[PDB]
Amino acid sequence: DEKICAIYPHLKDSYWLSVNYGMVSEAEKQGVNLRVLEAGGYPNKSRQEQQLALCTQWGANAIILGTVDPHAYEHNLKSWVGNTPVFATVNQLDLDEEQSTLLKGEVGVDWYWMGYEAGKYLAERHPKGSGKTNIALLLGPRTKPVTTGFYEAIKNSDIHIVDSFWADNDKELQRNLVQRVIDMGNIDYIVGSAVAIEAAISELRSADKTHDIGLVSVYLSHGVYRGLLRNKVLFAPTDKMVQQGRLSVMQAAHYLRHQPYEKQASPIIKPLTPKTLHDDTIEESLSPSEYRPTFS
Amino acid sequence: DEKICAIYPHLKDSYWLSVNYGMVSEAEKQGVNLRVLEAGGYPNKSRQEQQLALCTQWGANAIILGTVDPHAYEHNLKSWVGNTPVFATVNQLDLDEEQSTLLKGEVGVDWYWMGYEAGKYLAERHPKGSGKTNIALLLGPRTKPVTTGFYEAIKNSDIHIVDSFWADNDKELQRNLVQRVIDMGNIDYIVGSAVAIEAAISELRSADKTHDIGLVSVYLSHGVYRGLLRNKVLFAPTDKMVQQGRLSVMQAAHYLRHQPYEKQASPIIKPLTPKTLHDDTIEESLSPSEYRPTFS
Amino acid sequence: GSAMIEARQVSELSTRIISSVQMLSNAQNEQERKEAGRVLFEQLESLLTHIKELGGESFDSKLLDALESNVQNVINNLAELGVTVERKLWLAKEIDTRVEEMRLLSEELEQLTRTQVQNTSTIAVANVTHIYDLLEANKKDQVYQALDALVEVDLDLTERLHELHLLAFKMLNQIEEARTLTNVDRIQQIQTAFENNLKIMKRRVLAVEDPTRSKQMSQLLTELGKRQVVFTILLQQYENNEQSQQLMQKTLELFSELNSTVNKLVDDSNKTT
Amino acid sequence: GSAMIEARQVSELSTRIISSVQMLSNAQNEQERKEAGRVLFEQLESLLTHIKELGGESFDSKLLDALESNVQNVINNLAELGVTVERKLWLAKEIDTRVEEMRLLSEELEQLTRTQVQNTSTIAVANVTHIYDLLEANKKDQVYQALDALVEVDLDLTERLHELHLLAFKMLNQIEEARTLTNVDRIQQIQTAFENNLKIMKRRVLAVEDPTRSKQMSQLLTELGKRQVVFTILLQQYENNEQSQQLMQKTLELFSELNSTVNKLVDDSNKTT
Repeated sequence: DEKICAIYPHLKDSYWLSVNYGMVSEAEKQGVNLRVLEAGGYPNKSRQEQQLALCTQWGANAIILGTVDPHAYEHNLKSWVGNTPVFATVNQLDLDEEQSTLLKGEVGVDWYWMGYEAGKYLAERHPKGSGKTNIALLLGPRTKPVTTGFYEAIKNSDIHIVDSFWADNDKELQRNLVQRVIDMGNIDYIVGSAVAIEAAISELRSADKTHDIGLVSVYLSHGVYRGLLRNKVLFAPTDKMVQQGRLSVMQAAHYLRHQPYEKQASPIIKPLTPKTLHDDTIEESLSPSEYRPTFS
Repeated sequence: DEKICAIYPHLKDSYWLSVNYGMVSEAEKQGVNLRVLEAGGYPNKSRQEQQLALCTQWGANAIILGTVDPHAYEHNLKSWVGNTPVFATVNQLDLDEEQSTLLKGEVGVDWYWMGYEAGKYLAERHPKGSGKTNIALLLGPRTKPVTTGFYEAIKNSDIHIVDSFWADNDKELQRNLVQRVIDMGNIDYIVGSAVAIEAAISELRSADKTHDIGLVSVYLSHGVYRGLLRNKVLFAPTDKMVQQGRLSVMQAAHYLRHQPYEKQASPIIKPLTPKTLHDDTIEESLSPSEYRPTFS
Repeated sequence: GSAMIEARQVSELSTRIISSVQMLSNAQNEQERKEAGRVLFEQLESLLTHIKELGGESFDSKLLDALESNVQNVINNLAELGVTVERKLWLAKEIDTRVEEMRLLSEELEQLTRTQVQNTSTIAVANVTHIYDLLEANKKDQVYQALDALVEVDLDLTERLHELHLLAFKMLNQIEEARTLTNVDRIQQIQTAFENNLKIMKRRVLAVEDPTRSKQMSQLLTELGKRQVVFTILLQQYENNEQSQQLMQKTLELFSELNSTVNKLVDDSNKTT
Repeated sequence: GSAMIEARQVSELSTRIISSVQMLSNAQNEQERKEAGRVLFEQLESLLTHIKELGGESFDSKLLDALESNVQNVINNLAELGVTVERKLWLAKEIDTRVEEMRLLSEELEQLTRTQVQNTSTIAVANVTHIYDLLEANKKDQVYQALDALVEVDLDLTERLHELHLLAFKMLNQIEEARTLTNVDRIQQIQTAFENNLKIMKRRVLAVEDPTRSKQMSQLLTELGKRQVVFTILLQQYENNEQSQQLMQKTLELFSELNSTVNKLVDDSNKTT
């Protein structure tokens, strides 16, 4: 049983809980020995380094890495993992050619299309000449693929962005902005991060503005899914987290077992609306209703 | 509208949430001006003292007061409330003849019978020489009516108390004990506080020891009730929390409107088993499935 | 001539003074202060009569004014240090009093938010108990409708209150640590930390839809907002202990300067006998 | 005779020394030490040679001994005081290093408990989403079996972890306040509070069923349990500063003792001229 070590940026998200189910599930079908570690969160640059080194000391045959930053390990990696085969997951892991020696596989989705899809839904619901419609952006921390992609789909379409607030992807911080958006009341939709949209669902109910403001999520999560399913959310795209999870394991498994495999895997984004929640599509996105984070 | 100022020991309990519902509800039917205050918990002897004075400053025509300790106010009372008509609720408020001038009424059940009712339940189901049966007592803090009463109904009955742990009525503290009990696996039943039983429900499920240990609560609460309702709790006695609440508001209301009323009201304890949960009986006990603490 | 005999008195009493002042700095109770402060007075009077004697052992105008000055400085110095010591005890008293006041408020705030956390809990269990009645009365539509309120309201409020409570708990610990603060760096740190916490919370409570409670907390928070000067006086406390130390060091340098002069004075007391 | 020229050098240098030892205690960085003390070294050397000259100005056996002894004690005292200062600088450096070590450990434990509160919550939503399916497929018996699990597990666990996290958060603040701690009583308090808080937390995690996690929190806890000695050395800190002060108050009694003897030595050096 080959030893595969997976290192995430964290594991508090609905997103990574799902990426986890993907790996733990695939790892078991592929018959490998998965062991997963999660940095404290995106700011724990050093903790991830120790973990990268820790995977090596465990004697991992391959490392599945979800960088806590793109340019970290860009000139190291071999300094932490030595020369263990590494496969990128979810996040962009760029590293010079001297380092790339280790890159055997990549899995992930260009977050430009995630934002583009979200915008496209709005662009079509409100075409040019149908009626100026006011939007509010709540995309997160701080450019940024999602944003530029949204902007391109919104290009030419009667949809006007009244304002765009930013803040860390913390439930409470996001709730704060949703509350702010609600008070300036000349908004028809709130396009935002899963977490923000989730807040908005509750905040729109306690303020009786359900029916007033529509919600469009820039990505999926249980909660946002639960919102679509119950008609509290209008639209949200999926980059099939569970699948991104399976692929990384499959890549590593095959590379070691000397088998064929997409060197650069990338699931096909899919749009979701309350009336189009195809099982197969969400089964490839969110973790099952009973799954608890598993690390081996 | 007569101004009645109600003062609780706290309002974090399933119990007092109900007492509250009773007052707020009654106070409204009765047509009075209720105003409730809660100390931070039993150890806040001084906070309640200031609240007693704050009721006075507000100009309460009467004060419903649930003591944070029996003997406090015993030589004071007039020193805080001047000489406002005070009515005791739930808890026992003893005070010297010079102070009892204000004592216009009392509401409350002798917890002796609560413990006894739980004892009668087990004794009748396990008569002497019908087979030794082991019990574990998680009654709470620190004698005490509840204890002495349970002991008298158990007196001569083939029910043996293997051990008897005591701790504050905190969920986490009690769970520790419930856990300690599931370890020395000889116990057939756990008789305890509502919180202890509530803990046991969960703690037995995760140990798969449901069916092994039976649960008997000493008093009622949402949770314990939901436990009886779903056959997870075997028995529980009710001192009709909600009704006690109504009774005090009723007393205070009448005393002022110069009307008749029992100066010493005490609802009738009712035993509860999963098959005998009478609607009217639990209506007079627990707050409705939506009621949120109301202070006016 | 008889100069040495008196200077021996000075160089000696000086050392005893320096010992009584250090003993006055380490004072802290109005006893040690008045006590070690009393003995200091006497040792100083003695030093003055003897210093006055040397005044008659020489007539060099220059040397005579130097001595006058040195003695005034030692006196003014001790004086200023005596003021620092009583200021010290006052601040201690003021900080302890003003801090406990806040502890009591911060503690009520914490309990109040915990109470809410628990209410929310029991309410949730109640709300689910009710779904059973609906579910088994086949009111299928009201079931997933209550389930929506369960997620959108109960679970949501549970985390919302968990956070609000954490925040209040933090603020309480800041105050507990505050009363014994003596490090200028951490004081400023806690000071600005407490201020942001107060700001960020004053907003969160207003959000929480609960009339009574949302009002109590706000009053509690504005109360804690005012009492905030404690940090400023915590800093004055620091600034003061710094003085008492620099003064104490000034004392030694002044008593040295004094002796050097009472010596230049034992000479010019041997010229023209 | 000429003994005055020498004893005026001793009495005068004694003062300047007392001022140099104060300067040495208030040192703190390794520079101020190898300086305020290096100047002390010199001021001492001079005291010794002038004490050497004064040494041959008499032959009284008794007095020539007191002098010898007095001087040694002054040297042994300054010498010991200097050790207190090197030690004080080292203790500070040490405490910082060991504390920052626990900050990192405690911080991970906090972030870990938070990760679980976070997971438990999203899982609760997942669990409720699933009920919607059963509910609308009329699987009645399973619908309210999931409701049971919702209360008996998800709701119970949610509160259970809030507590665990709250506890780990407390521990982290004890450590943040730990470094700058200087009040002996507060250090005592936090010390037993931390140990206590750690003992209870060690059980709560061992209970929480979640293999991977529980194991990690236990390793983090035993590791923190070990680093606990930081409190003992936090006392050595306070203690060592009580010493540097007593030594200081001693320097004065010795320099007094010395001059009292160097005076009896100037006299009876004027007898039989």
